[PDB]
Amino acid sequence: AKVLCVLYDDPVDGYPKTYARDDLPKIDHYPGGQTLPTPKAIDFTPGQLLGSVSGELGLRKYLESNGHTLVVTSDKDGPDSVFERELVDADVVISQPFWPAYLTPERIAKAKNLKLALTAGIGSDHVDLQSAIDRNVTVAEVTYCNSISVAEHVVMMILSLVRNYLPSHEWARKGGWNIADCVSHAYDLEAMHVGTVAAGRIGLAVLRRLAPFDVHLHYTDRHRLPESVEKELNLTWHATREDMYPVCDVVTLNCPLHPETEHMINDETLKLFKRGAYIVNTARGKLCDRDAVARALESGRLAGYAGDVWFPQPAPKDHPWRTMPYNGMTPHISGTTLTAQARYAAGTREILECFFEGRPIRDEYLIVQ
Amino acid sequence: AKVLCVLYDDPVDGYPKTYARDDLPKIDHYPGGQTLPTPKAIDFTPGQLLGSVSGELGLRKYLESNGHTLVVTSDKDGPDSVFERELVDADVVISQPFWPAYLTPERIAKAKNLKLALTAGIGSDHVDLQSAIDRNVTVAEVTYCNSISVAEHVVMMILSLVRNYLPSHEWARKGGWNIADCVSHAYDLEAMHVGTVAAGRIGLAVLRRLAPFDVHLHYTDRHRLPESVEKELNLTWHATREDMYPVCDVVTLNCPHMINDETLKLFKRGAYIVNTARGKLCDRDAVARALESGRLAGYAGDVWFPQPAPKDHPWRTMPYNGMTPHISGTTLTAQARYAAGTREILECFFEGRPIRDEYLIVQGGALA
Repeated sequence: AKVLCVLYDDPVDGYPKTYARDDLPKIDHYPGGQTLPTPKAIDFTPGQLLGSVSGELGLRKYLESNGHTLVVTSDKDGPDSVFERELVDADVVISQPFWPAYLTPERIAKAKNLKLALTAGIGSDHVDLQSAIDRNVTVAEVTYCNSISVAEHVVMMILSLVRNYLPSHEWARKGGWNIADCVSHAYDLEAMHVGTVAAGRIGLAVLRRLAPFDVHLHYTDRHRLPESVEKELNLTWHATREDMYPVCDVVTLNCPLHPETEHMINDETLKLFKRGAYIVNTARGKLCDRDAVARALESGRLAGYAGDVWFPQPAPKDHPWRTMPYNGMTPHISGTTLTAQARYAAGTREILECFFEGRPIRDEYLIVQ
Repeated sequence: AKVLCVLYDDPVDGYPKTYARDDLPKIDHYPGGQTLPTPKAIDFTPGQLLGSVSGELGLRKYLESNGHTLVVTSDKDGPDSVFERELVDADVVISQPFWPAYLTPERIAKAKNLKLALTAGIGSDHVDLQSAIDRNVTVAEVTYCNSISVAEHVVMMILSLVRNYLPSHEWARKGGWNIADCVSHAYDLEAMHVGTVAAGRIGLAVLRRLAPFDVHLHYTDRHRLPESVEKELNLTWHATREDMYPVCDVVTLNCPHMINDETLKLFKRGAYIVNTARGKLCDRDAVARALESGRLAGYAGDVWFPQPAPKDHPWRTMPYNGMTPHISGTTLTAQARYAAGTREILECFFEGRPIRDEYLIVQGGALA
């Protein structure tokens, strides 16, 4: 078969010859018992750059030795791209949410031989599921491969906002000292009120990491956690988002993007937030009105905003969240640490091993079958 | 009395008109039950900038309404400084480790009225204890005031270093995207081995904050933590440092040459070090080497040598550093507490009533 695999670009300086460390830490399962990927074998060293065009998810040797073809490109946008030209006869498509090859209806019409749409990572937002269903296209993901990655990045961003880390580090890096400058916007996190919207994999991992900071933990979700978890972490349940926000020193978001949660943080709803509240969002850019948030950081309504999701994405060069005051932004990278890649590359081979073997794909991996 | 209070400069845009937030969280006690400072009153609103010259630790009205004089200065280096010149007849000296007024033996000997040498913050690193003992000067610190602050700053640094946050952020700020240039040096913290050298107020606060990141926690110290603590945090004790460094992905140094080219040989290839303890603790050039060569994957801290660090201090710009100026213990939050404890010690001292034992370093003519 033909496998089309859309990956992001290599580093500008070129593809890493060497890495910072020899291996990654061994992990057996994810919180909640789901074991890590279990491919029969892997042809990479964990810790290699696997999600860029030259890392190829460690897939080529295994694909080819077994008589399949692998075409790897980063050129995925619109009608004339390599992605689009190669799709028409592709049996498998693989891409990452960090560089998504969209499987629009129009595109799935054309993928005459498409059998598998694989997310190397989590979700299927780039894939029209109903179209996949009508064409008998199996849609899979590497469930949980990066939920912990994203919660670490969230807690890191909360701390960094609270303690005014990024400007503080600019002062060192630029030759200054300027203690009062570093700290006239700097607080401890301790005993702050932190709320989370949704406590799925990500949210729950975030509250768990927050707990020993002796913050006061709040949350809201479609459905509540087992009361025993609520007890072991001292959660305050809030029935609505808009009930939670007023009492939170820090709000972290884990919503999916739907017309309802689109621009749900705006100049209006921002009146619900405590003055000098911090927001962290690694869910979806659009959950927060772009210009409203910059506004808010300009007038002191919010004291910091951070996240790695943006609208549009890739974010334009002049995107105002890049340079707004008191921001701790990163490009959309949090679930593509080299650690997460190693997991999702193994997951990707694992799905492919099963798929190619007429063996059934893990239930947790399937989105559509 | 004359009280001589040395403090850091105001921000370059001036003393703040308004602040980010309207108040600070309530904290009940410190880990282990030590209470928060207990002055009769404060004259500041917690959250104000107190540790710069215009903040005056919020001590003016109080000192002066009691018939005392308060001289507040940032000028503390040399004999022609406002500090040394006002020192000769000061009854009380206050400074912060963030802008410390050294009480060297020659200074203490010139300090003819010196009764109380007060740290607004922790320790007495800048005070010659022998001379204070010989000269019957009491030395007090506001114990615990910023241990939690430093701990946060540590775990913040550890995450940032491990996840390559700072450069990733520099890419966003600068109009870039460059996913692979962000993550080609980024990892998750989860399941790495993290070691702390010493598990006192900071070390243990750190360990507790790392626990739910599912790291493997190591520590060494003069003594073991209680077994109940070791067990709740699945700590692995190490009897020597030498024994702990080899197994650790991240080493955080928390004190209560000697990390050099030789001792770095014990560190795992790609280890991270975070040092909020003392500048000189990690050899400037060993560290810079180790990062240039990749023997270490990161270094961060808030303490430097020399300190203040000279504009060209290589730790500022070396690869994979996550440095800040010396600030971890002087968040607005930490300041409220130590201004408070500074006032408390003062009230007690002035009325001839005894200072908390826990605040005391030197009293009478001995270590207390």
